[PDB]
Amino acid sequence: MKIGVFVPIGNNGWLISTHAPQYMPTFELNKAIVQKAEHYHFDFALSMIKLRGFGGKTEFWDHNLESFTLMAGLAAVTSRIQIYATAATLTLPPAIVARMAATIDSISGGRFGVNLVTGWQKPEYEQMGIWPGDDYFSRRYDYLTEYVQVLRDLWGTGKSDFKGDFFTMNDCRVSPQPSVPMKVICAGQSDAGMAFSARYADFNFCFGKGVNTPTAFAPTAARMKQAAEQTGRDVGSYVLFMVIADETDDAARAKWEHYKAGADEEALSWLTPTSAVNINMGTLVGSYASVARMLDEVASVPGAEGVLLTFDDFLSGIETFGERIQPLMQCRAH
Ligand SMILES: Cc1cc2nc3c(=O)[nH]c(=O)nc-3n(C[C@H](O)[C@H](O)[C@H](O)COP(=O)(O)O)c2cc1C
Ligand SMILES: O=c1[nH]ccc(=S)[nH]1
Repeated sequence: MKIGVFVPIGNNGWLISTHAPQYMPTFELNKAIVQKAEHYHFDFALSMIKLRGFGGKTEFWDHNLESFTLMAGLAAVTSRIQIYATAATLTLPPAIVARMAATIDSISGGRFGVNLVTGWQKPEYEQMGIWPGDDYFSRRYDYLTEYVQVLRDLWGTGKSDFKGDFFTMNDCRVSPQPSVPMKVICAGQSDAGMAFSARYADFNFCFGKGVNTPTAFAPTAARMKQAAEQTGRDVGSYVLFMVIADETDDAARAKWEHYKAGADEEALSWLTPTSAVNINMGTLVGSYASVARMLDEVASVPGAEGVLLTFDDFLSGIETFGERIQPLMQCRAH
């Protein structure tokens, strides 16, 4: 099974809590995180893009770096880990994404890929006057279909004459083309989203589910595998979990409870047994060996090819993962 790190490009990472570690996302922190992940043979690092926050006491995701320039800087200080940036497709023309991807292909020596998202959060786009309207919910995947067709032409041949409802290319040129076949990843959960991924993505990100119910997402991965049969392409699922690990199960549970006890309800109001403290994320809470075991269970779910991990504390969570959890995982014996 592959393991990636979801890098905190947003302040406080994925915990919405006065008792959680408090930190701004800086280049240097993301650098320390990704270089530590790489030291422990993490397979990839991904940042999201988040153009508007949720406020409250912790000003949750009010402070966010931009994904392509962050990952270009991280590519320059790494040498093995795969690097993925997220394009919010409403905000960047496809030929710019195509040339940015070529550029980070160059920085990284072929280690770069792109996570394509339609955008769902209307205010992220409305705030800058670029929301298409409420037709967009229904048409997101049509737009994204034309978008990726333009990227495919440009990465494949260096040119595109594509013409659709949303784009008009007139002998559009992008060169250099990527040194390696450019990976596209998607995080579709809907039927349309999974059918998008089945056609154009290398893999699909889905949400892990429950607290300490590691195989609860299985039906989502089942649907994604069914979507992939429709195109004959091999598009596995990567599953997002938060790991809250410690020396014993009791100690990890005490941390989790402590985090939930500091919940920042004001920030939580703007947004809207799993907790909203981490956006109801799939959470694995346990001793190092309990977490290793639960992650081994994820690896056995049909369709599951990797996990994307957040931590309560990235610097020491990556360290304990690599020192205490990973060496116990069957799916990492390679
Ligand atoms: C791992 C992961 C990363 C995501 N990153 C982003 C992001 O950077 N920006 C964003 O607007 N949405 C992001 N999303 C939300 C999805 O792109 C998506 O809209 C949502 O999962 C619902 O699926 P649908 O688009 O099929 O309705 C992410 C989802 C997952 C699972
Ligand atoms: O659930 C989520 N995790 C990270 C980013 C976004 S937008 N949503």
